[PDB]
Amino acid sequence: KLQDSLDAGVGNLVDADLAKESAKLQSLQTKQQLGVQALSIANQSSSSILSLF
Amino acid sequence: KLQDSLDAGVGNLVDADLAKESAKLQSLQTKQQLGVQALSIANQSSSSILSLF
Repeated sequence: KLQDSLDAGVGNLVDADLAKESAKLQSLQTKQQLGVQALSIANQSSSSILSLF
Repeated sequence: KLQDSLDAGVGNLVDADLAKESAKLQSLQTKQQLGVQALSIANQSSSSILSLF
C-alpha cells in the first residue's frame, strides 16, 4: 500500500496536464504562422522608395 | 443471532448499490468522450485569423 501511495504522490508532483498543452499548442501554431506573415509584411517596407526616384 | 444482525446492520450502513453506479458510469464515459470532442472543437478557435492576412 505504501509503495503505491509513494508512486502516486511522485506522479502528482511532476505530471503534466496534456489537455492544456493541446490548446496551447494549437494557439501557438496559429500564432507562429501569423507572426511569419506579419514579419513578411514588415519586411517589404522601404520597397516603395524606388518609385520616388 | 445477534452477531448476524450486527453484520447485516453494518452492511446496511455502508454498502453501495452497484446498479446505480453502472448507469452513472455509462453516462460518464459518454459524457467524457463528448467533453473531449467539445474541447477539441473549442481549441480550433482563432485558427481562422490567418486567412484574414
